[PDB]
Order: sequence, then structure tokens, then C-alpha cells
Amino acid sequence: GHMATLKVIGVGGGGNNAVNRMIDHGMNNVEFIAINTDGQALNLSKAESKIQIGEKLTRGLGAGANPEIGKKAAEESREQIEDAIQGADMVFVTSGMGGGTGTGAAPVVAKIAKEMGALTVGVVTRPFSFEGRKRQTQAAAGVEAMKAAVDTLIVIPNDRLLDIVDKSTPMMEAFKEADNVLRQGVQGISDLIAVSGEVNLDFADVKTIMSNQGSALMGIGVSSGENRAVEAAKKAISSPLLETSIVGAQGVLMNITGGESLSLFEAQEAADIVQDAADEDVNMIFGTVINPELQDEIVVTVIATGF
Ligand SMILES: Nc1nc2c(ncn2[C@@H]2O[C@H](COP(=O)(O)OP(=O)(O)O)[C@@H](O)[C@H]2O)c(=O)[nH]1
Ligand SMILES: [Ca+2]
Repeated sequence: GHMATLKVIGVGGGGNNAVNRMIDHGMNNVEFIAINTDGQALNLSKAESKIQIGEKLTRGLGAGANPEIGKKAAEESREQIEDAIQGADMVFVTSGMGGGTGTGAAPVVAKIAKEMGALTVGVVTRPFSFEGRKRQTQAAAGVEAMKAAVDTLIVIPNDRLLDIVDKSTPMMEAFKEADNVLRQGVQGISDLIAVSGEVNLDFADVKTIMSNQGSALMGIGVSSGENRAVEAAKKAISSPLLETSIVGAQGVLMNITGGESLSLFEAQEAADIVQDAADEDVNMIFGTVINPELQDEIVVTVIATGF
């Protein structure tokens, strides 16, 4: 019996908001850590574990869009960050690139996690184009730093949110759509680790697919009725919000969950959907869970790496 310890760490303003909304959504068996320079923001965090970094540098304020201040602040609080991460088997670091704290502190937090032996996954946003060229440039440097510090990285360009709203969609509703990428990826790992499958995958398979890999896709899809396996698989790999699409994936962990009606044929259909869209020679780690409380619903979970 091995039950992996998962932690989700929000770094800076956008990252701490994401953690707050994940908490309100309710995600258990996961520990949440909030890291920030901005003490006023941190005081409103719902995370059980809060770390104010850089108080000597910023006097309790944010980094004023200076990534060097976010970096120095994280380095000066390294022991505090190590203590909060201690014991983790997997760490998700979420933050918005382009500002001062996230850009500079998130790669330091990720590096510490990886140096402590945790499987480290980053989920970061790129700023909207209307925030200007300098923000995008600073964000690009943060993304490169993240990629050098994580096992695997998921980038969400905020400009993609403009593809899924109408002219009236509330901004907070758009942000919740971006929140789902991290949240459902974490939930998929948790479900995979907690349930013994008929073809069982566990945390070691997660480690094999994600360790020292670079760009990643994490997706989930649910469908019912006719064509349910194909429709759920297409949903799992086709997010409009991703910088890294399924195309070019060389390693895929794929789990299918269904009721007693789960057919061998439709398991093949779903696997073929993922492999055709990859358009590559894919190493599938394939798994299957029979949940008898499910009736006509099928759930496909995909982790794709090796780009
Ligand atoms: N999708 C999303 N993006 C955010 C959110 N908050 C901030 N951002 C983006 O993240 C970038 C950095 O913001 P922020 O985290 O507040 O800066 P920092 O606290 O100084 O590191 C901004 O330029 C926005 O593009 C959020 O809640 N959701
Ligand atoms: Ca399992």
C-alpha cells in the first residue's frame, strides 16, 4: 500500500486565486500551499498553509512586476518553502507568468520541489496580448525558467480565453475555465492513485510518463450513449486553452473508466483516437477501471508527454 502525497502550490496572485477557487470547489486528499510576497492577498487565502516570502525586500507588498524581486524573495525563504513541501511525492506549481512574484518565484519553488525528489508539474498562464509586449516578454522568460525547473509543464495562454467567451461572459467565468486544466489534471491523478483498476495503473506509471519530460497535456473527457468512447477520448485531448496540443506526443498514459458494459472494442476505439491525433508512434500505458455504480457513462483520462 502506497498512497502518494500530492500538493498544489499557488505562487503569486494568479496562482493563489487558482488555489482559492480549487479549494472552494472542494478537492480533498490534496494539500494546498499559498506562496506570495503580497501579504494582503495572502491574508485572504483559503489554503491551510501560507508562506509570505520576501517580507524584508518588499515590506509586505507585491513585487511591482519585477521578476528579480520575486526570485530573490523565494530564495531568501527557501527553508520555509522546503518545510512546507516536505513529504510530497508530487507537487503542482501554478502561477501566472508576466508579473513579478509568479515569474520569479515559481521556478525557484519548482526547483526546490524537484530537488527534494517530488514529481514536479507546472501549470502556468501567459498574459493577455492586451497587457503589452513587455509583460509577454517577461512571461516568456518565466516559462523558460519553469521548464528548466519542472518535470513537466503545461502552459495556458490567456489569449485562448478570448476564444471561448462571448462578448458578455464574466471575466471570473473565463478564469474558472482556465482553472479546470489544473483541477481536473490533479483529480485524475488522485483518482488513478486511489482506485485499483482491472488493468491497474498507479503512481509509478505517472512517474514514468511525467519524469523529466518537458511539455505535457493533461485532459479528461466524459460521454454517454452512442459513440461514447470516441467522444470521451476526443474530449480528453482537445482543449482550446492549451499551448501544447496532443499532436506530436510520443508517450501517453490513458485510463478508461466505465460500468460493466465497458467493451473491449470501445477501449480500442478510444486508444486509436488518441494515437491518430498524436500522429506518432505512441508508447501507451493503458489502464481500465470498472466502476459498477456507473451505468452508461465512460470517462477517459489522458496524460501525454514526449514532445
Ligand atoms: N487565467 C488567469 N490569469 C491570471 C489570474 N490572475 C493573474 N493572471 C495573469 O497572471 C499575470 C501575473 O499576475 P499576478 O499573479 O497577479 O502577478 P504577481 O502576483 O506579481 O506574480 C497577469 O499579467 C495576468 O495575465 C487569474 O486568476 N487567472
Ligand atoms: Ca490505481
